[PDB]
Amino acid sequence: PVDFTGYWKMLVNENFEEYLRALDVNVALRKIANLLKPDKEIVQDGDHMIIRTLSTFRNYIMDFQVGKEFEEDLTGIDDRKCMTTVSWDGDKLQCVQKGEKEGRGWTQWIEGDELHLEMRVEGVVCKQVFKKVQ
Ligand SMILES: CC1=C(/C=C/C(C)=C/C=C/C(C)=C/CO)C(C)(C)CCC1
Repeated sequence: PVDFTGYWKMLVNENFEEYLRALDVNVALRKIANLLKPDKEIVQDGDHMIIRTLSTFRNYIMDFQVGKEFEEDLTGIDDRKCMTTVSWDGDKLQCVQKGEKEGRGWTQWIEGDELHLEMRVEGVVCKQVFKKVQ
């Protein structure tokens, strides 16, 4: 497939508040989250991927094998646990996070020189777009 490795800076973040509200994040944390601009630092070797979502407040780290289900600990976000699987769909990554909230997951892909991420939960869609600094 494709190599997502890079330090990607956020350009776009649409509907993040609604996405966090659907995860039951409290108003205090939503307030500070509202002014963050999380970046993505990704290192990949084939199906082995580390995706670090980096902000000045808190980071969220994923470390997984594409195609292999794992127990995802969402401490720092909503502090839930999911049965999560990230899969290749051509050159896109499709993530399903099974657990309390229905329809939770995300899709990540590169379009030209932009990293696109669509995060989903209970019918809410949050759109994020990132670019490396040339
Ligand atoms: C609310 C909240 C945050 C949410 C991070 C999320 C929702 C990351 C999702 C990452 C994905 C889907 C990576 C695969 O690209 C972070 C922890 C930044 C700071 C503390 C507040």
